Amino acid sequence: KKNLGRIAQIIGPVLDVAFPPGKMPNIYNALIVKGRDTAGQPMNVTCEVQQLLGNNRVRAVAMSATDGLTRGMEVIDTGAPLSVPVGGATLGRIFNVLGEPVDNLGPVDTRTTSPIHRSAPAFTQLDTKLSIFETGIKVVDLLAPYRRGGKIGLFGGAGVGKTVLIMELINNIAKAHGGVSVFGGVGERTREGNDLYMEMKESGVINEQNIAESKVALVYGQMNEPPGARMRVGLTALTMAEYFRDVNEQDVLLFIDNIFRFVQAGSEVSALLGRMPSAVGYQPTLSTEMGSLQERITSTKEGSITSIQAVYVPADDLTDPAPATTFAHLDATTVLSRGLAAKGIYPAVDPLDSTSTMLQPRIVGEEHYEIAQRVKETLQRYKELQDIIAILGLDELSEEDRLTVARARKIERFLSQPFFVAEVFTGSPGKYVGLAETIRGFQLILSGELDSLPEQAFYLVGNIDEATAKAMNLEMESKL
Amino acid sequence: EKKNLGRIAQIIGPVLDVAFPPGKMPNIYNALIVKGRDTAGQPMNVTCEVQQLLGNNRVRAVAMSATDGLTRGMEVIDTGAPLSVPVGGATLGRIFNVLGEPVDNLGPVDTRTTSPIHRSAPAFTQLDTKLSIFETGIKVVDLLAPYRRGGKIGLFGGAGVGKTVLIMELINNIAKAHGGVSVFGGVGERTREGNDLYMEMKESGVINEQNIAESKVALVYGQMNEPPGARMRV
Amino acid sequence: RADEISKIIRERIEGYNREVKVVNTGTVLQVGDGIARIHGLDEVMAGELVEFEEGTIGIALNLESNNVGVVLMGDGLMIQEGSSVKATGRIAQIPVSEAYLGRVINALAKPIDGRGEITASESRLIESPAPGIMSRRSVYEPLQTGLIAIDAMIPVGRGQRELIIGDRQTGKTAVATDTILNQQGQNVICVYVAIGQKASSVAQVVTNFQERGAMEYTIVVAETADSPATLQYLAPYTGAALAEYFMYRERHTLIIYDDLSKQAQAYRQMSLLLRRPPGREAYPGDVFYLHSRLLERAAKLSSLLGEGSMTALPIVETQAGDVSAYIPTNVISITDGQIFLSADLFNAGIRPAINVGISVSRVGSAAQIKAMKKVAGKLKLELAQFAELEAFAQFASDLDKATQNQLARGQRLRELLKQPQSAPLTVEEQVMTIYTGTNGYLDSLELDQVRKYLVELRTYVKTNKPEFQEIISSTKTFTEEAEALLKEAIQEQMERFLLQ
Amino acid sequence: VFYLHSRLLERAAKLSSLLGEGSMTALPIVETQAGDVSAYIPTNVISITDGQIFLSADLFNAGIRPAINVGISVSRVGSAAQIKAMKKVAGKLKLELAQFAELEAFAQFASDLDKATQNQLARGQRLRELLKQPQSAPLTVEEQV
Amino acid sequence: VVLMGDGLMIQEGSSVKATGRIAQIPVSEAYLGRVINALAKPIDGRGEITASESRLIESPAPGIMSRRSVYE
Amino acid sequence: ATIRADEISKIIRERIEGYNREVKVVNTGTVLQVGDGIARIHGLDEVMAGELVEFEEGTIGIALNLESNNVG
Amino acid sequence: ANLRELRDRIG
Amino acid sequence: DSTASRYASALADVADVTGTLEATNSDVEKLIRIFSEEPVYYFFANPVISIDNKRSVLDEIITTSGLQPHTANFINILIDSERINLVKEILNEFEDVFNKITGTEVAVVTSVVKLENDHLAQIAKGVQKITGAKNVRIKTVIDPSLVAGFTIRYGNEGSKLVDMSVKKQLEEIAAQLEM
Ligand SMILES: Nc1ncnc2c1ncn2[C@@H]1O[C@H](COP(=O)(O)OP(=O)(O)OP(=O)(O)O)[C@@H](O)[C@H]1O
Ligand SMILES: Nc1ncnc2c1ncn2[C@@H]1O[C@H](COP(=O)(O)OP(=O)(O)O)[C@@H](O)[C@H]1O
Ligand SMILES: Nc1ncnc2c1ncn2[C@@H]1O[C@H](COP(=O)(O)OP(=O)(O)O)[C@@H](O)[C@H]1O
Repeated sequence: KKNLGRIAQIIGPVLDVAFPPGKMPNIYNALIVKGRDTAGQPMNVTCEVQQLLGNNRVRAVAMSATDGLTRGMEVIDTGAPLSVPVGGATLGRIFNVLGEPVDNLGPVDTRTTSPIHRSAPAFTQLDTKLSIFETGIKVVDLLAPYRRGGKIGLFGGAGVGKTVLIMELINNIAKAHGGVSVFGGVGERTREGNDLYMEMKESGVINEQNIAESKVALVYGQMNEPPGARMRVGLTALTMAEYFRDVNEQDVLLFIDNIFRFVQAGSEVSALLGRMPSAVGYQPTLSTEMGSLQERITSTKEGSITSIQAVYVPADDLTDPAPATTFAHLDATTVLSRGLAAKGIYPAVDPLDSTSTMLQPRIVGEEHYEIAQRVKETLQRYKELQDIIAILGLDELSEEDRLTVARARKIERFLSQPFFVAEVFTGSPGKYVGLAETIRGFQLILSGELDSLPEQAFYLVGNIDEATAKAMNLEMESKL
Repeated sequence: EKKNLGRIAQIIGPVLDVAFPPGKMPNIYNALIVKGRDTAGQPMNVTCEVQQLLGNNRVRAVAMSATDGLTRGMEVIDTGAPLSVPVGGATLGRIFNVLGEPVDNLGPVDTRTTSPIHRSAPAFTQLDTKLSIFETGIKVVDLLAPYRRGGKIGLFGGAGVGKTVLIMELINNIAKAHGGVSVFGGVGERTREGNDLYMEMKESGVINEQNIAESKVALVYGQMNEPPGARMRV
Repeated sequence: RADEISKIIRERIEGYNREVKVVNTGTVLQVGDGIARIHGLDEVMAGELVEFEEGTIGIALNLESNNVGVVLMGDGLMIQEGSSVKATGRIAQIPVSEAYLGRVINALAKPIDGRGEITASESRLIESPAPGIMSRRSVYEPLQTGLIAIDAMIPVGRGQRELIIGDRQTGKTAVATDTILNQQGQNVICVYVAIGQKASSVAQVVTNFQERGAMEYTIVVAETADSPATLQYLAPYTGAALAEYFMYRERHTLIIYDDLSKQAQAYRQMSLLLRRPPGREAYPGDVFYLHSRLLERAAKLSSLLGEGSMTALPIVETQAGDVSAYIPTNVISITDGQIFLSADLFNAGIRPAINVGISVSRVGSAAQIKAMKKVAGKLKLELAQFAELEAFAQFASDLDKATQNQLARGQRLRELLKQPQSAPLTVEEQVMTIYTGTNGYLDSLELDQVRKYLVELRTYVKTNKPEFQEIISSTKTFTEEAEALLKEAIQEQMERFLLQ
Repeated sequence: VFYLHSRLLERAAKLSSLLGEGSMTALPIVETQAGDVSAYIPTNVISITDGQIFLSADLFNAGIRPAINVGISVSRVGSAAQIKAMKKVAGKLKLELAQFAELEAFAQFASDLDKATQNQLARGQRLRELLKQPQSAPLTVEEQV
Repeated sequence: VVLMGDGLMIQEGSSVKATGRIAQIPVSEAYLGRVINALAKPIDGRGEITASESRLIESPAPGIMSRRSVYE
Repeated sequence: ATIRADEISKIIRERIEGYNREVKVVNTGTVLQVGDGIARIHGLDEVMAGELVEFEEGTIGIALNLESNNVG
Repeated sequence: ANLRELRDRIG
Repeated sequence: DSTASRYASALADVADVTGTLEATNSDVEKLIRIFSEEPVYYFFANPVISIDNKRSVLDEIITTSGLQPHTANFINILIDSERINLVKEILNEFEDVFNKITGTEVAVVTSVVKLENDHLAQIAKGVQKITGAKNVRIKTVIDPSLVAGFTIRYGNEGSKLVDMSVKKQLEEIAAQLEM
């Protein structure tokens, strides 16, 4: 506008714009670079001011690519912190880090916009309502009961789950939910984004006949996007959910893909922003960068946001800084073990690692709490007996430890479950298991009355009647 | 030592960079007291130690005290010598910090005799080639793990075992059997543990509280509350 | 409501006398990522509050030759690059008084609960020096934590710094809350410093405090994870300043620094952004100074300063069981003792998951009452023997009768170390529990019955024989008459429990 | 380097029916240094690609050739990249093969065995013998079925 | 500037002209059976490869809308 | 790169005093920046690498780093 | 995670 | 310090040892407008340009502008050792070290309207007694951004400040804000 600047340097995604002496943008403003397209045609590139450099220069990380961008281009200081369309104009439409539609439909109503940056809700406007919503999965219904209105987390490397898990949770809850849902795909794949979009159109959620009858708004910045877009797509989707929580006062269901990508994009740009390297290579502001976005996700006593987040654990290093600083922000964490994926206990949820704050007797019921405690103790005792078995012989074991090993292998098989969204992998139909049937099945198993069924009768079954039917079928195959 | 007066140029934590007149600046390992000011409104001086000459009439020191409330342009005094602590019979039964300032609130120790802490080792011809056995009067140590005179001994006991009673018995024994004297140096001394040790030393007769300078030990305390410069040179 | 505004305007126009004073001022050169390099503050001192043109307030930390690197206690979005930074001349005080009890405050001693405003007349510097050698005593008064496995094995005294170090989700915050709830009878002012926590976690903790009634003697300092690094680095020092006020006014205090590792990471963040040379894990070389300058404030005063004290319970979270990590080693070197929590013990059922074989307390039995040392001796000896023979538990049948007896004794002494969350035991209840278990008046029951029998027994004694509580409370010693009352109650409760 | 490899790999796509349904299939290759998935570039590319096929030097030496370390090698597309015949016959095979691998691991330190467990072991070993292939000697889809 | 052929004869002070051209390659048919060297230049010694289309070496990836689920 | 060791003001004063002349400081070097086992000496124009240099205190040195304007 | 699995193997 | 600081101090030293402080001040004030007007500054920068072509024009500028023979030597040395790209900073820095050597302070009077110079001499005398300036070079600017009166900025750059134009409404709004 009045604050017209000039590109001074271009170094990858970071570019610093030379502005007039007095007039300057603020930190986190949107700058618009009047670039040129691949052909002969003017193009636009949006940037975001990161820091003021002192000589009327400001560093800005670019949302788009900078290949094809010359020094000395005019730059328009919009004087705003990169607003985003919000409201019913977003439901059913795939969006972008800049709030522009990418689903090749009409434009979006810019009549109600919201800035991409914001402060967290105050301390007085927070909920203390300790609830539990049923997901249908045995291993998280009995071990880490997810909190309604809380922050849930999914940890694990590449190839263990968290994506099949988050799609199963979408399948199970996104239509059973009353309010709207919001998906933010941060730095994940595009093939998975297209697959999720087709499946949401199929499941009657997108409602392609008329879009405004839908209940989801997809925001997407994938691996191919520059580090400045993978770093702000999360705030875009979070703003779209803030509007549905605050202005519309409905329960929002906010699903996030890898929030590890939101942090590693910052770590990617941080060296070019001049910042000195922190521990093993992250930006010095890892904890605060995580904290701003996380504390913005909050049930604010007038509406609730249930947030389910996939957290990529790099190299299965659960003590890596990025997941380490996420653990403190989530309510019910859910660790996924590559050791269970290596044998097919999908969902490969680590039973002793996945903790939760709802698994308290006063919240969860004494029967549920005690059966969860007994399952966890049996699995821990089996894990501690592992090396006295693995070398010294399973036969010489005592009478109580043989029963422990048998029941723990049966429990390990029974924690697995076929998903509706994973029948392409398991080759079997999926099953929804309520909470009471889970409690009853595990109570049967560690009661001692299911000691006669084979171990493989408990593999990939929905409930305990399916376990007994599969046992009967196995006995029939073994006899004739 | 003289009108060698400097001015602070940098204050970045406990490391300061002082500017001096062009021809005159301290040597490395040389104390300089900073005639600082307290926010309460009284003069409060801070001792630092030259670590490196930075070039254009500029040295770099590390403060033996805290650096809160220090400004640039504060007057720095060169002392021409390394940190010189009081030494002798006046340092007996008394608790000192790294600067030799008594912190036991018994009063002032008379700095009649001050030796510099930064000094070369005894000469090769001044050494002693005799391998003598130190006599502690404790049967187990004298028998199975004898000590040296002029040699070093590593203590490898945890908590709760008779360690402090052991060092007190060693002090008492070297003072009574031989004409010996003891010097305890607490590097990173916990303050409450230092107070406990002082009280037990007074109680055990090691520090004669009725008549100081008949004590057998002089305590030097560089605590954890102190900057890493003091904790290093105590 | 009509003339009060006018009279307030009149008093506030007659208050000031239009005084003039020279201020130290400078201009912003560059601002970004919570730091500002400002040009001109020549008389500024290290650690002084500067106030920006837009209302943000920062601290002059590193005073270089060309500029003053300043960390912002806020967001530097509106700072202008040329705006005037005026130094305030002051070093980071907080207003302190007794009106903080029951309040929730941020690192600026300002309420975040919206219950009004603290009326505070005194003031105290956030970074205040620790008590010296001569203004201290030997820790002798016990600090009851309500956890029997703590008070018997790892006793904490008033004036002692005990480290709550463990892995994630092992029960560190739980131990801290049980101690704050157990301070109910005692006149111990409690301080809980929540550093980099989630706001709903602090909400749950403070509502739990208000529920159980531990909010009348507690103050909550909260700096959530959206705060600037400066506020999460300053918060434990304001907690320590408040507790120091109450300590020097002859009162006994307790302070819990929940996740001091978060304070270390915040300080590392601002140190890295001020371009300082890093160390191991990019921590500045004065992070030990950061932690030690804070922990040495926890003292037991000297009986001429008032016999007050401040017990510090810092919390340090290890990663992957690396106790040799940098910040854990620092705090282990600084603190008096350490209290280790194990995820294997937490999963195996034993809660609180205290690993007593590796937990130390350098204060020792001086942090116990005389009635507790007697029973704690036998508890220590028998638990040690059980730890020896634990590898022989799978071969128990083909062993000596004495060894089988010691194995069963240890395996049912482990059952009385278990304890539910937010249920701290009084010192007489845990003395009676240790006595029964260590003498073997529960060597007949089944392990699935020891805990229930002990609950019924403690209720039975507390209701039927208050003379035992009175003997242990007034005389603070395990009198033979208390032994007689306890044996009578054990016999009668064994009969009533075998009546089923 | 994540962005380096990601903007290169995301070009391999399956185009829509409006674009002609053209496709590019990518087969990246990453070498590991003594089997270090923890290494930076291995775990960088693993999270970018859809599936991964892990080859082991131990299986190679033991004669399992091709030396696919199934169990840690996955396919993110799954049975949708198979004909209906291969979906029918080899739909539940990876999970049962992993379960057999765990079972055969646990039966090494078992003295007495069931008959059903011995039969499951025998089936797993027959399948593991079937899994072998000479290099540049392929099977068609009907031979695979 | 990163040299694509590590020029030993680039002299300190010689001129550098700008092509105005983002990096591209001549891509067409008749590359089938050819061995090239990342500049789409023949290194198999059989001739030169005819090309007119000239795609870019840094083309963008297909979005969510222009993609189909992998089913063959 | 923006700063140097002989950047100190007295050397530049001497240089501005006379620009073009005949004789430089040939065997005479004035020490500056006494650091950590190193000393960046301005002068010693004809010095060799590996040269023994003698200080005023009496310390011996070896000319290791023969930079453009200072020898270290 | 290599150091932790080493620690666990030692245990 | 800095490169500009160390070079400007060297120029002030060589110009003070042989007293040309008025002559060297006039010469640096001429050089500041010479090296402004950015084509010639780019020309003495732009390291592709031959050093001989730089030095020819530099000697010709010495002739045409009548510079001192030691300031001409200073810019010859700035051409010799390639610190000529900082010459703008060095010339802007020379004034402060010149004021330090001549014991002069310089302090801005941002006012609203002009003054009858008697109270201005009063302010100059006050700011020279409180700072020890044997001859303060008091200055002023006519600025309508102020509200009522005047204020002084002395010290190093503007490091100290007493203000009575807007300070009174600032403290009034701060007092009624009571926060
Ligand atoms: N003594 C106990 N008995 C039963 N459950 C307990 C006990 N102590 C802790 N827990 C349970 O452990 C879970 C985690 O405890 P807590 O949050 O206190 O540990 P933490 O280490 O502070 O967690 P974080 O690692 O997130 O800081 C809680 O759900 C709590 O209910
Ligand atoms: N020679 C001894 N005879 C009797 N008791 C001893 C002897 N040595 C130590 N003790 C007892 O053992 C305890 C050891 O504590 P101490 O050695 O002071 O701990 P620390 O090793 O932490 O200094 C002391 O309380 C002391 O009473
Ligand atoms: N519930 C499940 N049932 C069967 N297979 C699964 C399940 N979850 C994950 N998988 C396997 O994991 C692979 C992909 O894992 P994914 O969910 O993409 O993990 P991530 O996103 O963490 O890399 C799939 O090809 C599938 O074989």
